[PDB]
Amino acid sequence: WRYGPARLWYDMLGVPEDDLLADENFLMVTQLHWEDDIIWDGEPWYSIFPIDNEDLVYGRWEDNIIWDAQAMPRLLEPPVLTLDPNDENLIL
Amino acid sequence: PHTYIKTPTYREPVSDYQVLREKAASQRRDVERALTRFMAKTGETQSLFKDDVSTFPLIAARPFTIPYLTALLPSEL
Amino acid sequence: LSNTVLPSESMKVVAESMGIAQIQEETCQLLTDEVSYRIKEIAQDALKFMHMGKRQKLTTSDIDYALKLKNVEPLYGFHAQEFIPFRFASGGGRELYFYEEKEVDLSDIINTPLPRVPLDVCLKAHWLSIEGCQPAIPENPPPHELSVEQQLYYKEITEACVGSCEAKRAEALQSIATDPGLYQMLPRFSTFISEGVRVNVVQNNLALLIYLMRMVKALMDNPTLYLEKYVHELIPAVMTCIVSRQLCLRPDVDNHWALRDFAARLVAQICKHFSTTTNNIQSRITKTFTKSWVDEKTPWTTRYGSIAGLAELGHDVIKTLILPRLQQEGERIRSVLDGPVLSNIDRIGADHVQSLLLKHCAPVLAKLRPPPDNQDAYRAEFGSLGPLLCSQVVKARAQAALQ
Amino acid sequence: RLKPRSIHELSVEQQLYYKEITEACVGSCEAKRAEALQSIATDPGLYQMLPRFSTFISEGVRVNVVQNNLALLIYLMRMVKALMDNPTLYLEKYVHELIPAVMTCIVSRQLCLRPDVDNHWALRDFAARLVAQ
Repeated sequence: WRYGPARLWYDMLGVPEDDLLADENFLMVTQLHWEDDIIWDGEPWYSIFPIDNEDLVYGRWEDNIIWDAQAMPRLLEPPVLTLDPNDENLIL
Repeated sequence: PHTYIKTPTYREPVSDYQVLREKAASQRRDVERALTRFMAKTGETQSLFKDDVSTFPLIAARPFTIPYLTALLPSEL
Repeated sequence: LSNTVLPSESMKVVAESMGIAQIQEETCQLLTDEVSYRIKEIAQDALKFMHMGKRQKLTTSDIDYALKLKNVEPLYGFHAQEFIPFRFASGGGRELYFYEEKEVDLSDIINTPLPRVPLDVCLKAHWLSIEGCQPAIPENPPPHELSVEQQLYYKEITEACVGSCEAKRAEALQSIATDPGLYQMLPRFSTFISEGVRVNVVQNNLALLIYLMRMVKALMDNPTLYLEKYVHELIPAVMTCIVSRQLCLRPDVDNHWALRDFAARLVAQICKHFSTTTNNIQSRITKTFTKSWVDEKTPWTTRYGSIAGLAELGHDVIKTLILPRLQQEGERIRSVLDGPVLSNIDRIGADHVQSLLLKHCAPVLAKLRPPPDNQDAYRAEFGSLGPLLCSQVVKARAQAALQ
Repeated sequence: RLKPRSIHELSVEQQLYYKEITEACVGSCEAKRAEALQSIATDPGLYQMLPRFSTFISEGVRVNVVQNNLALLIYLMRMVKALMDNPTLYLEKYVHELIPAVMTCIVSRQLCLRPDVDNHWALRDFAARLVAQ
């Protein structure tokens, strides 16, 4: 949407539309210090929703990032916002 | 049941008119308070009390060159 | 593309107005390539009165001037003000179109209101251009949906973070970080940020990327809004600010390096607050950083970003990811201490990578080695990482003395 | 823009099973505990419910050492031991939550006086040191 969110970028664009590699190293236990984690009575709320967001869990976010600016699989596109309802407790 | 049972149920929606009125009211009040404090902090400001910018900041009154255009004209139509 | 003619079935219909019962298909082909040949010779000779008499409209007096030119008798009754009406007749199997002409009483043409009398041709002079541009005389040409409150708040907050002044930006970021009701405007901010980081590929603006990363850092500090449902959009934007190769317009002088360690600290925070075993955020971020670092052909900027993110994740990550490839420092010092090719940009990025590597590997060397460290530098790669480790042990001793 | 709500991957039989097993594993009745512990020890389909069990253990010990409730802890350590000897499930994705829970059990002070349950406390420590080894 030309008048939708990220409109300032669209206005600037002028678009007419509208073995270390092994997962064991990356395992949380290897990267997490248990003693630091313990509160030890020193002063949660993660994934409270029964269904975790599908887009984060199944989304290939790594593919979207481009390592090299010079070579891109997809050229600059309008990328119109989906405007699809998400989250819970929304008024409508 | 765990051996071979599956319950594809939905998610209980909120039909409470009281809490929906409360949510929409408080979100509208909070966004208009945030907007007016942001606009009073990044511009000329007035104050009912002496040197009072943190609590109750007023956007300063600016004169218009043609005031009937901003008064009489409807903005949502 | 092809020679277009009137249809042959339009000549069977015409031949039955005449009274000819059966007309064979070779006669109908003989009729329609002649009448569509004479149409194209009056279509193109009417166009010679439309062009020589400068009109660009092709009025019906152009065709009547061309039928007069081909000696054929004129077509009477086509100068009156009419249009193109047609009336469909369905029928019991015979489909056609006709005119449906109408009548009018004769005394209602004798008593019609007369139009106004025409004017005679006169001349008018006016200046079109006076030694330059045209004058401004009148003979010339003239030259689910956000409510309005939060629509205005979205507009002011997004346009305050584009770079007109710094003070309005700081108040906008202190608004984003410290307001209670900014939900229902979180998807708009996520879309704005992700598309704005994408728009860096058309314009390699370092400054607007620093502003968008400070927008993300302000969005994270808000206690009221939960970014769990929208983190899948903000993760690849910060990742794009980390591991892309051209972050600058002038690569040599722009400090893309800081948008690197700032976004690396940002992604360490975004996978400290949000990584759950159902998410696998941190393992999937470490895997992208790792296969971007271990793989050769990667530029020194993206290797700098990979090392920066991996070293901001923590101590055990640099134990089990960075420390196996410390021999890669030799491959780096291949292109630093040695090489006639000196005036390229592959030296500033290489010794930036070197400085970050030995700064982050000095406490890791201070954790897993002896307290003496006599020739650890000699045992280390290039003998420099070891000097940095000795400096780190000295710094740790100073910190202990301060405690 | 209106679209249908998401459906939980865990089933309502599975969610009811999780609720019954967790309310049996807090040890109100001993035969209920022992079956629930054997059910944890040999359910083949207890993967894809294991994040919610690990989170229930971890979160429990940390708000259960705020007041040193020994049974709550002895039951959770038996739940950890019943989680470990199950051969089907893959545990070392969740051991980063499991290990600091057993660590505090062994290395923590007892809010409750010990001349009374320290024998019990000692037994709990031994259990914690068994699972830790």
